Amino acid sequence: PIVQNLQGQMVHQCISPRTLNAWVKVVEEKAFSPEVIPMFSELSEGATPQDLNTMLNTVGGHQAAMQMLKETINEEAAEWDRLHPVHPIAPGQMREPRGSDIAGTTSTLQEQIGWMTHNPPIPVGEIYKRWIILGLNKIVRMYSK
Amino acid sequence: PIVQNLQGQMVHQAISPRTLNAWVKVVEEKAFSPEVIPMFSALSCGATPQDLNCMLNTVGGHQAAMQMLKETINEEAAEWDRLHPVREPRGSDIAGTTSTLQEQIGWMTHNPPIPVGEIYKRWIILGLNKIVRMYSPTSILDIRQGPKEPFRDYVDRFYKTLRAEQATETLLVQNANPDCKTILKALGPGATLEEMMTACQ
Amino acid sequence: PIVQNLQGQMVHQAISPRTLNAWVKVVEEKAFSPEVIPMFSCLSEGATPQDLNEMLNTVGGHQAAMQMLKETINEEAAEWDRLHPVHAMREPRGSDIAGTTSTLQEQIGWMTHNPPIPVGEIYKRWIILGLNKIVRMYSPTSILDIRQGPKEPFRDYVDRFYKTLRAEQANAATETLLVQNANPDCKTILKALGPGATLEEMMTACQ
Repeated sequence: PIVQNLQGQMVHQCISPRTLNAWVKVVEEKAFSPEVIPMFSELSEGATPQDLNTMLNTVGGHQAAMQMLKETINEEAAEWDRLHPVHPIAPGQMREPRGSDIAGTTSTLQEQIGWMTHNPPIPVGEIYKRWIILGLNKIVRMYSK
Repeated sequence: PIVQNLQGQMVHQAISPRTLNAWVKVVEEKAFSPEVIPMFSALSCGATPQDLNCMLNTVGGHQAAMQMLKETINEEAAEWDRLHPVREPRGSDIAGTTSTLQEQIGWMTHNPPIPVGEIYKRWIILGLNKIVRMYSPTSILDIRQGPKEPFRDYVDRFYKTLRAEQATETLLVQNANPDCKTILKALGPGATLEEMMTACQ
Repeated sequence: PIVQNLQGQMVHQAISPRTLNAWVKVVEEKAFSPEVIPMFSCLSEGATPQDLNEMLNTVGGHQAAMQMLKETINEEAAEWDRLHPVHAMREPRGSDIAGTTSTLQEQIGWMTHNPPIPVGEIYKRWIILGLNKIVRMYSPTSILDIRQGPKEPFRDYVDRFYKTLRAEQANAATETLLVQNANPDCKTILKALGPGATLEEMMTACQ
């Protein structure tokens, strides 16, 4: 995740083993009960796209659900590109992120941190987490009998 | 776990006991389930070759898998030297076998940086991939929906298996049971998984 | 360990209760299984000789094994003396590197000198040498007694074989023995694969 250092600057921090373990256990134990979603939102505070992918990829079972989630992410990525096309200039500001950059597939960790910690910040972690939550909502609804 | 937020020099934080134990436990508990790969890649965030070796060397059980891993690491080290005949890091330096911690820090924090930690992690993951494929209990060809199996459960087994062989959804539809297959054929290509799971619910 | 206190004082750290408890737990739970050696080597990363001694003293048993480690370090301490005369801050003797006759401040001085005299890393090497000897000693089974069972999957036998091998050792010979010790059917297959086969290929063939 991104965190504030002792001098109040935005820096990258490794996802803790407590965070990693908590998420894996939630998913295993709650399955796709509704309470999965708020837990995800708590666990992923300040997460980069890479961190969000870590969380999704670490889930072992429920591969039907995870495949649905990947489809929803792809849909949201496509919609992003349609609505926010990329505008050869970098004076200290970066490129415009495309859908696949927000999903962490075609962006580097360094680029994600650059976007997230910019002034003004380009919230790629929050945007990706929105897409993920959209997907999880669908899964929760489907799995409700 | 490396950071430079120290003072005079970069601070390699000795990899935490929590991290080391979590990795050992994952391997012991999960056999070589595909989720081990992301887990490793996350537990080793920014880690130096020394830290990676620590993780691998602490693994009490499953020595057969590790040796395979050792073979794959050696293969990749040899390939590195063949492509980069060379201080500049050699294959065994990237694997942490013939490099010192200080040399590793020097390369990782150099300008331009030589990310020896990330290169080594990549090689390890290459080896883990091979192991995961080995340890896949079922072929994709043997996943067919049972006459009384809910489609959700069949899809779960199907994609678990597919993940294991680290291709087409046409097989997913072809191996479904007669009723559900009939409906999936009618939905066409470009039906989403949500729509397919809804249709056979 | 080393840190830069205030302006940059080069002072000795603590060793964390979490580290010490994890180490104590490994030792109590895993006896002297070979994996304990890398684990020690990682838990003691950057340790001063005093820290290393603290870790070793906090063990909670295993008799004179430590004493065996003590013997090995004395031999190396004598070897250090042979190799380190009064050359052409002071020069470290064997007992200085082992933390018996050196002060914490001298240890820090050597470790933080330019050029640095890595007394912590040299002592750690000697400790590992002793632990390796212990592990080989505590090995309950000979490599020659790992034989694949009549109904045992090849993968399980290879797991047993390399576990034992690690203990016994800390090579062509070994892979030749691995094939020799397999059961009749899988041995037939392995012999059929020909020379130069990797362990991956051997495991695949008998799967």
